[PDB]
Amino acid sequence: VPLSRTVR
Amino acid sequence: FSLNFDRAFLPALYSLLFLLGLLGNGAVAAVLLSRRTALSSTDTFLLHLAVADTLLVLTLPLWAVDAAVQWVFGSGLCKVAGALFNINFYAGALLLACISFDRYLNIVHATQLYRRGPPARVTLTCLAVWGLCLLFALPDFIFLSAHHDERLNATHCQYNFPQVGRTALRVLQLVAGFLLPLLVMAYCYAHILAVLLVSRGQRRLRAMRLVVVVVVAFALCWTPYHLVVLVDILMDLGALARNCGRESRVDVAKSVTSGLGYMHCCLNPLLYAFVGVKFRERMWMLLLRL
Amino acid sequence: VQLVESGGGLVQPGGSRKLSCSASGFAFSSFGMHWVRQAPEKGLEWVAYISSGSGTIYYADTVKGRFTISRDDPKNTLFLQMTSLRSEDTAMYYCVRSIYYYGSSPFDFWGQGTTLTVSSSDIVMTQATSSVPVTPGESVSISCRSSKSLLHSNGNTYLYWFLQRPGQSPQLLIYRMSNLASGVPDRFSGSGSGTAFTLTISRLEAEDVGVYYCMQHLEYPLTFGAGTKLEL
Amino acid sequence: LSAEDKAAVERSKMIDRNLREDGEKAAREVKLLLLGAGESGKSTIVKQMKIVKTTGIVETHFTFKDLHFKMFDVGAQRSERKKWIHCFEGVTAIIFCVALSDEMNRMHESMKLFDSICNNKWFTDTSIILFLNKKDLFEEKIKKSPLTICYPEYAGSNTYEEAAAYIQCQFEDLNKRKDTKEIYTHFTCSTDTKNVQFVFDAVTDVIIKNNLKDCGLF
Amino acid sequence: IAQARKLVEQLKMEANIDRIKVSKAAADLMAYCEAHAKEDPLLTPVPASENPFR
Amino acid sequence: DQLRQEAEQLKNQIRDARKACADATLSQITNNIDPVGRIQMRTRRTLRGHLAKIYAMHWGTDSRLLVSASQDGKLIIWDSYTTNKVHAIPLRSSWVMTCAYAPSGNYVACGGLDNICSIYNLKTREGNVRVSRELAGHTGYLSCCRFLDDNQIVTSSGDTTCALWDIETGQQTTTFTGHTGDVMSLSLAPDTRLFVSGACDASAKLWDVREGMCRQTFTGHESDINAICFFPNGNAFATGSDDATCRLFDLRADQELMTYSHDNIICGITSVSFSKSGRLLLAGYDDFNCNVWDALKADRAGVLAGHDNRVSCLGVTDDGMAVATGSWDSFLKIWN
Ligand SMILES: CC(C)CCC[C@@H](C)[C@H]1CC[C@H]2[C@@H]3CC=C4C[C@@H](O)CC[C@]4(C)[C@H]3CC[C@]12C
Repeated sequence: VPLSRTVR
Repeated sequence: FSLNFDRAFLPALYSLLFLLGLLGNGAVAAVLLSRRTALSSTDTFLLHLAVADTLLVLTLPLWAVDAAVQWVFGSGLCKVAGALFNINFYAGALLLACISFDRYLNIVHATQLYRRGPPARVTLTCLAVWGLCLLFALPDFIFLSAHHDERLNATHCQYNFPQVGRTALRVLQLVAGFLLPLLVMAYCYAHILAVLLVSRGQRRLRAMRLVVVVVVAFALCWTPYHLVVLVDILMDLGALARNCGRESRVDVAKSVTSGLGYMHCCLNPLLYAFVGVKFRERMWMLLLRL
Repeated sequence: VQLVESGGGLVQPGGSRKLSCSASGFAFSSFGMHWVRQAPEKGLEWVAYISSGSGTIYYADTVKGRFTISRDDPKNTLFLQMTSLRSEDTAMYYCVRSIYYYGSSPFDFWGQGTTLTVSSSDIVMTQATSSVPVTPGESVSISCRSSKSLLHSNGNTYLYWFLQRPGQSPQLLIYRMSNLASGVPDRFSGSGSGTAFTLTISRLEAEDVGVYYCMQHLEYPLTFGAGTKLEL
Repeated sequence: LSAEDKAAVERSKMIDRNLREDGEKAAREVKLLLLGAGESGKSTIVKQMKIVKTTGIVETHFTFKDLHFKMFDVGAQRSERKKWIHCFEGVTAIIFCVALSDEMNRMHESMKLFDSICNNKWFTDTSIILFLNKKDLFEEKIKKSPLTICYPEYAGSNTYEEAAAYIQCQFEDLNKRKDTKEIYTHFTCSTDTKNVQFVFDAVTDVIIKNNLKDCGLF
Repeated sequence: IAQARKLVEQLKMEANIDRIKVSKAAADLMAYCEAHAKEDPLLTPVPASENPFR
Repeated sequence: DQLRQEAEQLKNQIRDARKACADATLSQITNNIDPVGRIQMRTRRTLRGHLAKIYAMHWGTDSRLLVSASQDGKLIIWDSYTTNKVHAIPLRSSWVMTCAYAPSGNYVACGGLDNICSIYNLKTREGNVRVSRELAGHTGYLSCCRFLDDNQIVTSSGDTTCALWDIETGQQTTTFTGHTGDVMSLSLAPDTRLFVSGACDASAKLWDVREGMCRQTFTGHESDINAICFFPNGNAFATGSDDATCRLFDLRADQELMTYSHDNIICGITSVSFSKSGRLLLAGYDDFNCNVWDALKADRAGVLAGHDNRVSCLGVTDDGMAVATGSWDSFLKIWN
């Protein structure tokens, strides 16, 4: 939930 | 843009969430635990919810530090922190649902539960909820590890497993942790409101106000993040071309909505415990001792 | 108050049997129950124990695995099921009651015993003397010795003195080495220290003859040791 | 550590389990404290129950809709009321019986007793169920003699309905803590089960309010 | 009315007690308190070796 | 009439006679002695298991076992050294406000709003406690019952009378009358020859067990007396009442000796007990804690706090090793 996805 | 917004937002907001959540859910835990004797079902559920919230906003700083620059905590710490955060989130949702169901039992079926109430259903329900939480959070242990998407440093905590599984996990999180609390709370509190409105009294008005406030607060606070995560997980698939700026705006929205969610979690015990007269009297009695 | 046992008789080796102990006249649910065995022309030997409410069950080492003790509270009965009976199980079995709290007197009442014949232990208590020729006008001293200090850290010494009259079942004379049992004449007395204990009879009568046994209750194996005989 | 003290601990644990079971069984009962002034209609109310050595307290056991009710009658104590009233601090409700047909100002004494009981420092958050007995005799008396003899401060006619309502409100307004506790008022009727149904309804409402206070709400 | 006679008789009987000076009773109480001062575990706590409660 | 004036004159003569013996005061005599230090007592054991208000308690003669009575219809016998429940007797009537332990330990007694004193036999061949006797004849609630010699028992009730029974026959051997209000407590002399009863009329009476005769009457309180306790010497006693004051009287001087009161205390006293040497005075109040007074200096030596409700029962062991206190929060605490 706090991951702050590394997407792009 | 998304990285700069994250670095500007997450640290300070997460530190504020740290301090406020620990303060609230430590005060509630101290008040409830000291006079552990003669604890009602709602009090036990509130204690477990306070413990879960404490653990969640205590592990949150471990990624507040991460979001700034880098990560040197290792794969094992990433696994442990992620899985325990997932456990705490699912525990909060399911414990709110259980509190709603217990209030429904106590108010609607007052006589039957008075004369036919099981003596150990509370512990069984709490253990089942926690076990279910571990069950939902185990894939984070067994699948996620520290990744190495390193064009230039980074590589903090992200998963290393295909996109289909990411969509499945996001769908599961949404479905359970939103639909189950939403439906259970809505049904139980609607029946509670009907029963109270049929009856006549003086504290019934306070009961309706508190029930409406609780339902509205939970729904409004957890609507945005689940809505945006559903939007992203359904939208990246085939809904639109997924242009460049969308990723930045949706990441900023996810960050702020997660912040709103954590704000709801830390606001939980003020809305649940401190409003009751019994809890306030118990807290005053404990404070007079010291 | 009475305990009546049944189920004895002749059994072929390697068979099975079940002894029943029916209790009348007391609250059966509050008493732990012991099964004890006495071989023909030999001393007593502890066999099994079941607590109140069937909480803890203890067996003797020589009978572990093939014996099973159980209790039925609504019917007020105690079962001992023996399987794979051997040639050293031929004896007479006693059903003993014992209740444990502060100041209680366990092993107070004994059953009548049933004779079962088969066709075809860290603490050792020793009674050096076997038989004492005694006249019915003097005082007797019977000595018991232990391989371990029976005194515990709470100040309680766990030694029990029992008397078995000829043709009857043993009765508790003294419990915890100093306290006289209920309905026992004051002429009996007990004393001792740690590992050496003594039972004193001031003046014997026709009812003071028989075999005297000294049991321990510190470690649960509950050894007995051969008794001392008083006659004439 | 323990040689046969373990067996004593096991016995203590069994006793603890028995005590817990007995307490749980006793917590599923409704305890009602029955009070009145000079045994005015108490026997008539008692006789509606459905199912000799001690003359200090009276026990009454009955069951309605499978719910178990216990009523304690302390009308033969004759001692100081403040010396034993605190024993009944945890009763679910107080059933107060008042005879409508009431002279040595018996109604005034009933009102004084009601005021003393309702405002007691022990009986806060405890509901009172009021039973106005003997309505037919009250009707006959008010038809024969005006209520003004007992109540010269009355500014109404001699009809039964308005006089009964006036008595009801002058009994209900003696409760100073109008918010904390409620008073359920009923007129005793010759019907067999109506009184029991009213008592059951009042007890159900009291249980609902207690659960509301205990389950965190309010 | 006989209760008045009973009360008068009781008071008359009570008025025949050999009283003792308050100083003497005070001295006796002080002497008893001082004599048994060493035998009071509450006044003088005992070492934990022989204290039954821990 | 012709006798009321005589009674008033007799009362005046009594007052004048008892005034002439008050040459000095105990405080002005004992202010030359060393004050006792700040008495700090620690809770060694907490006995849980009662599910309602604990209304009375009593120590055994061996000072190891105690008996406690609760309003949930339970008598519990605790082994205080290990906090083990030796016995749990269920009472017929849940309304019990007193309990007693026999000096020999064979019997216990209970009583309450049912006006009946139940005597239970502990040592039975059947292995369970059975009610040996049910003494009846009082017309009021039992307030205090004390065993005398394991065969006779003294009881007090709200019918303003005390009684001395015979257990084998169940009949009142003697009846003590003379109190005006309800008798709230009694305490036997150490030699079990006399006893003192405090009533709701703010008066204490010294009864002689033989002949059923009253020796002396002590007044001075302003409210009903709730507790009483003999001095260990047997020549004095102390009474607590609802006016938040303790009074120490002496039998020989036949008048008041000391008063223990504080400006910060306004709540009444529910229980009073002495110490082994008589130097300390334990008093339980309604402000949820107990106070340890210096019986010879009338100053507070200590405060025992830790109970969440009114302290209802209080006792001191025969050897003075510990103090047991029980309140309305269903908890007993041992202090050392
Ligand atoms: C990855 C690591 C952190 C494992 C996660 C498991 C932790 C976070 C969970 C699993 C089961 C949980 C416990 C279950 C039950 C109780 C009893 C309650 O009265 C206090 C909280 C407490 C003690 C919980 C604390 C948190 C807990 C220990």
